[PDB]
Amino acid sequence: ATTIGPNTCSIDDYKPYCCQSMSGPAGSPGLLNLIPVDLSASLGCVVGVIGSQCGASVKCCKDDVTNTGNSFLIINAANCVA
Repeated sequence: ATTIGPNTCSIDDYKPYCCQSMSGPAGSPGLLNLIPVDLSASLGCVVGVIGSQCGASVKCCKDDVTNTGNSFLIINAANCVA
């Protein structure tokens, strides 16, 4: 599995994120948009804990998330490298 380390993509102070970048884990089908809706880009990943194993693609993203925003750290996708 993809073991996320502190030196994954140590360019700037980049936050590692692990998510499935083949398409996206939507979930139970409902009233969803066929096109990702955001002012920038809808990135749905979680921060890669160093030493933790994420069975998904790990990327590095620099952005400012609000804690009261979503039930997870949604990425603004402002500065993302994959």
